[PDB]
Amino acid sequence: ALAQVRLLWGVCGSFSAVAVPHVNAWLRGTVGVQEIRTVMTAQARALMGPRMIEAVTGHAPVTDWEDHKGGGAAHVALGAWADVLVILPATANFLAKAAHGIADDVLTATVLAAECPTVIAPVMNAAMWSKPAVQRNVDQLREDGYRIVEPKEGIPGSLGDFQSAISTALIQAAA
Amino acid sequence: ALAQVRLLWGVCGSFSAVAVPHVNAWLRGTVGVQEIRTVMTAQARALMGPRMIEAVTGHAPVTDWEDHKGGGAAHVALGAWADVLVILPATANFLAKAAHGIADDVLTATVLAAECPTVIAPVMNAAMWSKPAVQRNVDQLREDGYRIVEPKEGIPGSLGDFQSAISTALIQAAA
Amino acid sequence: ALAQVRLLWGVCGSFSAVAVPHVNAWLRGTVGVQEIRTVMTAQARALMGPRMIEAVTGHAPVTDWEDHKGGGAAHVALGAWADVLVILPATANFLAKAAHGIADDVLTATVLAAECPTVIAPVMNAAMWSKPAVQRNVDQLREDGYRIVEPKEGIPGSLGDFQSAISTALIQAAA
Amino acid sequence: ALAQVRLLWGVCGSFSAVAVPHVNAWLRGTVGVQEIRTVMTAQARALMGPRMIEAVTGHAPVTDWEDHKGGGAAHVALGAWADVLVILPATANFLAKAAHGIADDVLTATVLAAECPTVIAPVMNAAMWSKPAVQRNVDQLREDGYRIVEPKEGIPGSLGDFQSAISTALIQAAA
Amino acid sequence: ALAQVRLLWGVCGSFSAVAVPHVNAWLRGTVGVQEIRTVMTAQARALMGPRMIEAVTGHAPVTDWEDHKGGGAAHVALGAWADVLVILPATANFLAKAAHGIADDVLTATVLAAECPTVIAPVMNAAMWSKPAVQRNVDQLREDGYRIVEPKEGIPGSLGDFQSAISTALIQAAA
Amino acid sequence: ALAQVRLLWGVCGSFSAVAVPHVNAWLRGTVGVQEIRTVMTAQARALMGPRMIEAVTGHAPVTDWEDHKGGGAAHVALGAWADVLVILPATANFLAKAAHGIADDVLTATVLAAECPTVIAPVMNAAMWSKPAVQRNVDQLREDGYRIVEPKEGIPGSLGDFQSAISTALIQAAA
Amino acid sequence: ALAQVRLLWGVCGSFSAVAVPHVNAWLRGTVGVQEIRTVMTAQARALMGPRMIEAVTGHAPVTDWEDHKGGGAAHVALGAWADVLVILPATANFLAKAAHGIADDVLTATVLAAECPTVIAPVMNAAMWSKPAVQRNVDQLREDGYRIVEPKEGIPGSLGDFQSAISTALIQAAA
Amino acid sequence: ALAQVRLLWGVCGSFSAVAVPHVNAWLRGTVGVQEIRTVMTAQARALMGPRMIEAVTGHAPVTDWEDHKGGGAAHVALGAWADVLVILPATANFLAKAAHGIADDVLTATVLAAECPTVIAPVMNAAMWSKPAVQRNVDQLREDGYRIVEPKEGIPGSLGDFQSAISTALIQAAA
Amino acid sequence: ALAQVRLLWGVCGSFSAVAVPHVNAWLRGTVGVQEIRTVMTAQARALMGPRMIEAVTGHAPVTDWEDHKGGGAAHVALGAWADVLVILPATANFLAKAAHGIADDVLTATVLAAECPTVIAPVMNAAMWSKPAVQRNVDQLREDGYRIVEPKEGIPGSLGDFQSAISTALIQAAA
Ligand SMILES: Cc1cc2nc3c(=O)[nH]c(=O)nc-3n(C[C@H](O)[C@H](O)[C@H](O)COP(=O)(O)O)c2cc1C
Ligand SMILES: Cc1cc2nc3c(=O)[nH]c(=O)nc-3n(C[C@H](O)[C@H](O)[C@H](O)COP(=O)(O)O)c2cc1C
Ligand SMILES: Cc1cc2nc3c(=O)[nH]c(=O)nc-3n(C[C@H](O)[C@H](O)[C@H](O)COP(=O)(O)O)c2cc1C
Ligand SMILES: Cc1cc2nc3c(=O)[nH]c(=O)nc-3n(C[C@H](O)[C@H](O)[C@H](O)COP(=O)(O)O)c2cc1C
Ligand SMILES: Cc1cc2nc3c(=O)[nH]c(=O)nc-3n(C[C@H](O)[C@H](O)[C@H](O)COP(=O)(O)O)c2cc1C
Ligand SMILES: Cc1cc2nc3c(=O)[nH]c(=O)nc-3n(C[C@H](O)[C@H](O)[C@H](O)COP(=O)(O)O)c2cc1C
Ligand SMILES: Cc1cc2nc3c(=O)[nH]c(=O)nc-3n(C[C@H](O)[C@H](O)[C@H](O)COP(=O)(O)O)c2cc1C
Ligand SMILES: Cc1cc2nc3c(=O)[nH]c(=O)nc-3n(C[C@H](O)[C@H](O)[C@H](O)COP(=O)(O)O)c2cc1C
Ligand SMILES: Cc1cc2nc3c(=O)[nH]c(=O)nc-3n(C[C@H](O)[C@H](O)[C@H](O)COP(=O)(O)O)c2cc1C
Repeated sequence: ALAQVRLLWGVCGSFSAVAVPHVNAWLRGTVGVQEIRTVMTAQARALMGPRMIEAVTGHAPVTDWEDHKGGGAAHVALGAWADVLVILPATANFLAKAAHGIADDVLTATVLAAECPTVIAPVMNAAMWSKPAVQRNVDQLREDGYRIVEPKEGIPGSLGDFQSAISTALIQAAA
Repeated sequence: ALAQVRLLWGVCGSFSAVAVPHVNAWLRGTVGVQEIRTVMTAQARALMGPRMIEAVTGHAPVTDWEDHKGGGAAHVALGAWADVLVILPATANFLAKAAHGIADDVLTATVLAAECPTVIAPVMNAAMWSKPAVQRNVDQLREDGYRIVEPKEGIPGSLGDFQSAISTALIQAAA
Repeated sequence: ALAQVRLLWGVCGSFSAVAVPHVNAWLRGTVGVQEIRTVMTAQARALMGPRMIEAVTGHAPVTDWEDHKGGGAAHVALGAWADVLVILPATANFLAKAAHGIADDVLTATVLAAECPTVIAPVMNAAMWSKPAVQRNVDQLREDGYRIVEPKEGIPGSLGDFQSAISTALIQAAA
Repeated sequence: ALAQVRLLWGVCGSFSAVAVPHVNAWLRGTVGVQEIRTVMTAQARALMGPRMIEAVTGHAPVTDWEDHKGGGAAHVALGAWADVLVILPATANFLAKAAHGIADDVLTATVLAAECPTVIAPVMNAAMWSKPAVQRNVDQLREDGYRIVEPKEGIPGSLGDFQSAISTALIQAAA
Repeated sequence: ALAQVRLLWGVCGSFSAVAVPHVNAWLRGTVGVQEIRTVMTAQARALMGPRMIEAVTGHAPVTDWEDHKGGGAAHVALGAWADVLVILPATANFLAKAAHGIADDVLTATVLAAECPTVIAPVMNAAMWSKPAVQRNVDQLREDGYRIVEPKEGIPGSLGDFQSAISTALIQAAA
Repeated sequence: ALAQVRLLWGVCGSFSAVAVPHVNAWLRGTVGVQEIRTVMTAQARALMGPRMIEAVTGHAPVTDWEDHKGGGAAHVALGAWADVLVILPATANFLAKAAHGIADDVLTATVLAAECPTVIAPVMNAAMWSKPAVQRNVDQLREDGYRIVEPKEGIPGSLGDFQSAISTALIQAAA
Repeated sequence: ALAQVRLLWGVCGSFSAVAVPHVNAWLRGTVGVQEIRTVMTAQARALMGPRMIEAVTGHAPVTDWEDHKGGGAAHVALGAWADVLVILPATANFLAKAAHGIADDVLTATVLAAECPTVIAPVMNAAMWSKPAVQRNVDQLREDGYRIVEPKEGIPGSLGDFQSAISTALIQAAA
Repeated sequence: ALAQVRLLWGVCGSFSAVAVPHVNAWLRGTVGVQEIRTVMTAQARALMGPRMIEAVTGHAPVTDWEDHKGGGAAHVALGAWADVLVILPATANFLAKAAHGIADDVLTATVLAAECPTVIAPVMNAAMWSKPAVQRNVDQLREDGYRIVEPKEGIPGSLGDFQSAISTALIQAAA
Repeated sequence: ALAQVRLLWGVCGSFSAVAVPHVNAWLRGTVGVQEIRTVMTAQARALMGPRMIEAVTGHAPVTDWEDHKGGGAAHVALGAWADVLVILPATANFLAKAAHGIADDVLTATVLAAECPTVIAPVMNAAMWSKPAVQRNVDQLREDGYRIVEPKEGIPGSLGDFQSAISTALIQAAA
């Protein structure tokens, strides 16, 4: 039943954005998700280049407001469309904006507009992860109902074990 | 005495920015305000275009620091000039920045520098308004002394009943 | 049957272009028109900004020839699509071009290509409206079959009583 | 009493635009006009360069709408300000636009907004002056109340005897 | 004697502009014209591209005033040079400008300066050709001495029978 | 039955690119082909301009990878879409790239990805056509299964008799 | 041992950024620091100009991510390099971002990556310093272990007594 | 001794360029190579973005000639430095250029300048791999001494079994 | 008779382009050639700068197609004008393009259009000269009738003994 679940996938400016192809193959070839739309922060776009993400996912990523066509607006259209929202990788920056309701780009505004199970997979090095401000944001996001997948230590952070959390959200959404 | 009250009017990137000419007619033709200066966020400017706002309000809206002339700085000059400060429409983004003392553009820096009665009229859809982070920001601004005019649901949010709140601030300033 | 009438709406560089969202809500929420496509002159676009018009009307306004996609050309495609053509607001400039068959932008070329009931609602101040050249253009357009909605003088012109003229055209087209 | 007459001076893209400094000295040093504001067409600006006109006349010529600051608009502000309007040199192009109420730049829109004695001094070669279309425009402008100063043939047209026509208009305005 | 006739050829932004090479081959290889200079409107240049026209006709087409080198000006130089003037294809826009003596680009200014037999071959669809304003312009041009070659209906207009009209003008010029 | 054949049409930077509208009129108005998509080399686009080709073929020509939308990449998507591939006119440059499996722009990459009847119609002058390297490429392309329409000598080459070759390919595809 | 302490120096967009050369002279000529690297916010760079700071500090200030060379990333590299981190002057804006773990430019990302004694010297006028949001941010940073040097009000704030706090930080780092 | 082998790594504009981070981790963390420098084609750079490649490999990739500093030139310096040269992924385009000695960018010029064991790993879809010209290029490169790792068919080609070929080349170079 | 031989001289992006002034003086002051026109590749222009070649040879080099004026095209005009064609210095890249009939810039297209004795003087280092692909291109060009002047090893290649080969070509052309 996962084939009709609409997965919205946000990508932030982290080293781990290089994992996007591998994660996309897992989502499509192992989990069986069919409808995936991506939103890139401006920093993610500058590091990875948005054109290859488009070719490998089948949709141009949304980065600028101008990418939404017609009535309404990118964050409302994407927020209403999403059955599951995954932010992977998330930056420490994203955690702060999401925890405090900041909405100064397409991704963080879409967070305010989405009403669906949401998984956030932050990545950063150990010094950043240990800062009290970062941990306050992690705690705040959990109290607001977001599923946080803590990073691992791949020596330089790396993605945590997100597969189970994402599958849980997809199954909850399918139900 | 309402003709000498100096009204600073901030405009954020909301659907409801199209209401600015209408609100301006109400401010001038019904309330009797004469001296009105506007500050637009970059997003408001990108959606609405500043040249028509200039034509109907009599002053070019300030968006970049470059729009302030001479000594000081835009936020200090506008902040000291204001007898009443109105943010209409305010974005969810604005609420987050004002609640936490962020000052990363002219408008939010002017908020820190202004010392006058302030009315904030946020606009956003129902999904965004219901987010815990947004409501924390609303509550925090009320605790800090800001007057919040809650949005309506105009089917896609719409401006609340701001006329009474703004009139009260203009009259309190006249005294 | 008014929901199937295809309304083409031209917008010129007048002060009254700020009224476009209000007129759009009236057309949709009261008259019941569903398919509305807009053409903005370069001057209208420079004053009002097309991105907010796009967001509230559901279609990007056409200004440059490049905005039409595929075969043909913007004026032929838009002219053939239209069941009713409304120019609101119209400039004095527009009256001169339409009256003499000038076609030096998309809007005035579409006028030549459209074969449907057309309502023109010019706006300008009293000095401009009284010019002999302007009145010759008004007279000539009426002789050519165009419905002219004369402006009011709301102190600086304002839109006349167009609702009856537009309703008539939508109803005549529905038949 | 001619020193308080406000002279609005339009300049078109003619060979005879080189006479603007000489005419400016005559207007100020011989006729005694004190308040002179210039409007240049885009073509006039491209041939003559706008910065020197500013340095020798004391005011930046208006060419783009952006040159008007504050409320309203260039054509209304200049049109209401003018006590006498002089177009010198005028192009054949200008005659056509003025004769038909075309208002597609600041100059020709200001013509529609001005309500004062107006002198037009066209310049062009003999082949152009003799065209039936040009003479229809000359006749139409005279019937509309404009004073036309016909060119001479200085071998390639040259300015006619405009001094008497301008002086008459300034005197009519003073009364 | 047709080899010494100087043919000035204006090209407007019509679907039929693709015929310029074919007409050029006919003029050179069948009629025997040797000296052919082209003027393109800005819209014609935007559609057809002047570099290919230059390569097949032997002269760079003139579009901007800057394309004329040395003393004088493009419209005077080209107008005095022409023994025959052909506008092919002509737009509805051109008919309006030529009929009313508008001279707001090189081509329409050259029309005012040329004193030679002139052939105009307009192209437009049936709806545009049927407009009263267009037919007024056609009638006015015929009264002023211009030869109009009415279009065909090639299904989207197509060029009329210009071969006879142009040959006649070229032979008339040779005499 | 030829109306559903998907024709992919490459255009190279040759003098004979001016023939594209004529060939298109024959393909659409006589043969009945309905879906025609073009790929222009950078040189073809710079000489001919893509805007008119778009207007008469119904699709914007593709030159840059970004001109193609969505997943798969331009050469794979266009190569798979094509039922017939026609290169007309082809440059000597193209023959060389096609003969050697060079794929350094969209067109030559699309050649590698296309699996359909293909007609190549080179045009060049006699000196270029006689070069040994050029004739090696022609021979090599014939051995690889491509249908070559050799140019004629039309004073400077001209297109050969391509209609029969193209008709044959369109019929093979429908079969 | 103070000559080997690696001092990372962040500069925000405050009036007091003009004091950077004087503070640099004290750090080098009186305290004895040798290796000083600066990070400027975009607003600081726009105010002070990074070329003179480079000339007097010996290193180009880092503002954009592109300034870091090789592996890793500016914030990790600068954050790991720093033995002491000084923000002087800090804006109210900086206080908000640092207090909430926002990392939306190089400077604030480096704060999260740094693991060293940090001194923050905010500057702002009296109205801004008295805002509740600003004072919450000051308190939060103190609880997080940051040393805050409160501003003075030299009539428009001015730097507080940072010499004691910075010398303390530099000396502890040498130990 | 594999840690001192200098590996030069060329990257072409293929879908499989997203595997560059994964392949880099294997080269560093499993094979133990320490000095790896990359050269990207313009198309590879446009797809993947060189900034993330720089951050994860420790060296900015070379794409433009300007990236070489000092005497000589990029292709000579990189070609002499290389102990093993790996092109992964290689495009069909690369195969053609390398097979025919074309050197029209940094990568293909470096191939001519390198004198070391070279492994080429082409990727392309099944239609492209089966083209006769492509297979001629594969055969020619093998005859010239290049190691070709044929692609796989991962349904859109995928990298072949390069691990064995690269390990062999690195080990032979260490010996 | 060598003073009337028209020498066309192509310059590629090699280190040895610094020899162009020396070769030009030898050609003019010692051999006596009077009519010399140069063609530079984009790479030659980017390395050497085109302005000084113009100053020292008396002609601006042709690099872009836009440099040819009037009918035809740069490669046809230059190819027909040439009595002798010299490529000095030639790159390895040039050898490949000439050997395979590639014509993707003005120079390599002029090679296809030229019908005259041609001397090619390649320069490259020893590693590049020894590549099988390069020697295949040398061999193919000799079989096609081109005179190849092999480089020397100036320790980094240097021009071979071209004087005899060029003199032979110029003298044969005079006959
Ligand atoms: C190459 C590179 C890798 C980065 N990786 C991370 C990361 O893994 N986690 C993180 O919090 N920030 C990382 N950053 C810093 C962020 O990109 C920076 O905070 C940025 O402002 C975040 O923008 P965004 O959250 O809007 O995408 C990295 C920066 C660079 C240049
Ligand atoms: C057409 C359009 C309409 C929008 N309307 C709203 C809105 O009504 N309320 C809101 O919170 N955000 C709205 N947004 C999203 C904001 O523009 C976005 O959060 C932006 O970052 C806010 O910028 P600002 O607060 O600096 O003006 C809209 C966006 C677009 C493109
Ligand atoms: C702020 C502003 C408001 C204007 N309002 C009007 C108007 O109401 N009526 C009018 O005829 N011209 C008005 N103009 C002048 C026109 O914009 C000008 O004539 C322009 O050339 C018309 O362009 P268009 O008809 O192609 O839109 C206004 C100009 C400005 C700058
Ligand atoms: C150097 C030069 C001199 C010109 N002189 C005249 C002139 O004297 N009279 C005229 O009608 N046009 C003249 N023209 C042509 C006009 O500039 C042209 O018609 C233009 O479109 C008029 O623009 P404007 O009326 O908006 O200023 C001249 C053009 C050039 C390049
Ligand atoms: C592809 C295309 C074809 C057009 N064909 C015609 C035409 O055949 N006749 C016409 O009157 N207008 C046609 N138009 C509209 C004109 O180009 C438009 O009126 C333009 O402003 C005329 O410019 P010009 O008269 O200065 O060339 C066409 C537009 C496009 C985009
Ligand atoms: C006006 C013009 C016409 C040309 N005609 C031809 C031609 O007919 N045949 C040819 O092989 N090259 C011709 N060329 C040269 C090509 O444009 C040149 O070789 C170019 O590099 C080919 O680019 P493309 O194959 O990617 O389209 C012409 C060049 C110009 C400027
Ligand atoms: C000339 C000038 C001086 C300023 N001085 C201060 C200041 O002293 N303190 C402050 O909090 N903001 C000051 N501001 C406002 C900040 O520049 C503004 O908040 C900005 O967005 C901060 O950017 P940053 O924190 O990234 O450096 C000043 C602005 C200007 C134009
Ligand atoms: C998204 C995308 C993926 C591509 N993947 C391949 C590929 O895997 N193999 C291939 O031969 N060409 C592929 N191409 C086409 C090449 O990019 C094209 O041939 C290009 O000119 C090669 O450039 P290069 O060899 O200089 O890197 C792809 C193109 C795009 C836009
Ligand atoms: C400074 C410099 C010197 C070069 N010298 C040579 C050379 O002597 N021989 C060669 O084959 N390539 C040389 N190259 C590489 C060529 O410039 C490269 O192959 C280029 O793509 C050739 O372009 P062209 O043949 O169109 O001129 C050099 C490159 C640079 C940056």
